[PDB]
Amino acid sequence: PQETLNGGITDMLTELANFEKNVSQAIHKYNAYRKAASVIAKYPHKIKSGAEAKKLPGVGTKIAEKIDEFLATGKLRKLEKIRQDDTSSSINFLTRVSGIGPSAARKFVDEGIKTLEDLRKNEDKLNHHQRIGLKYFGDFEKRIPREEMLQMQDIVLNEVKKVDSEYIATVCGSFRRGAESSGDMDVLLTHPSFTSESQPKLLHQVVEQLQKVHFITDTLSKGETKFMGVCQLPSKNDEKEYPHRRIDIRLIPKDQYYCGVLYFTGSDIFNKNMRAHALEKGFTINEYTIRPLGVTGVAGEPLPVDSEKDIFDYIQWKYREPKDRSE
DNA sequence: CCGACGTCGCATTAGC
DNA sequence: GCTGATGCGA
DNA sequence: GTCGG
Ligand code: NA
Ligand code: NA
Repeated sequence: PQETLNGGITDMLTELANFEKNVSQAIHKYNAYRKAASVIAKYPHKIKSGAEAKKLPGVGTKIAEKIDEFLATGKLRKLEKIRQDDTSSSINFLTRVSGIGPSAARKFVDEGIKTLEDLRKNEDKLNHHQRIGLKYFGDFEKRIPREEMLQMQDIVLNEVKKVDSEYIATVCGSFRRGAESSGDMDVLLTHPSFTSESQPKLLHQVVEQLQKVHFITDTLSKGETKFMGVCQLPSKNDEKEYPHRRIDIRLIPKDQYYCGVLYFTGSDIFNKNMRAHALEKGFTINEYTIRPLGVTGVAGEPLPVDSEKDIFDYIQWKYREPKDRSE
């Protein structure tokens, strides 16, 4: 299934989704439109009617209506109107700044702050996160080619090992699945000395090292288990600079690591099926552990996990490579 | 018909 | 000050 | 907004 097949419908729903999240502050309506957008995006025929589309899981009466209006007129009256609305369109746009959500965007627009120019005119009213989001607004919306991800991984793995050779790091996300580009870099970190029953600087030391070699350029948030920040590859001599990229690093206990690696490798749809599989085998998987039920439904103790495949073994499924984890 | 819809670490601010 | 709720991103 | 108990 291609773009031109139902792109006008999926773009319509995605737009509606964004206005729900950012303007109406209705997070569940936001997800509902997206779920409709997703299932339609995968549908292998040019939709002829709203009724045809309503058969799909996630498409109800209201979206079937909108599809019927779109097909007949090439537009949606409500979407046209809200696009044209200065207040709403500005609130929606401002949320594209990292750190500016629906609430902060509303306040800015309430007091006349509506554009990037206005934001740059009013730094004093931005928190640390939002200034960074403003500074790298364009960079953060770019894709990351796999070649650059590999170069970034080279640096991360190298420096992590230099701090302590007993560290274990894994770049997860769609990168580990072999996607040809990424939205960011998600790093999962662990150490033999850090377990569930179980220093307060295991993560700090790694962040500090990546900063010393000037890979990590900025910090959005930093605690004892989770770092969120900005990084950049070294300029390849006299050539143009690389865009700044978003990078997350999390420290996970050794006994929860591969459950963490499994979850943050994805995809969402794969994860959902593997948690459905799964319960029907009498197990419950979260991002941290896998646990047995339990005849009356009571969750028992977390089972020991020493690899990804270990989780598969518990639930009667053969191990599937991240390359094959789209669903 | 009416509640669920993912969950949580971190930054920031509320109320006291 | 401290205790907790909220916003945000993922 | 959609699903389902
Ligand atoms: Na449906
Ligand atoms: Na934002």
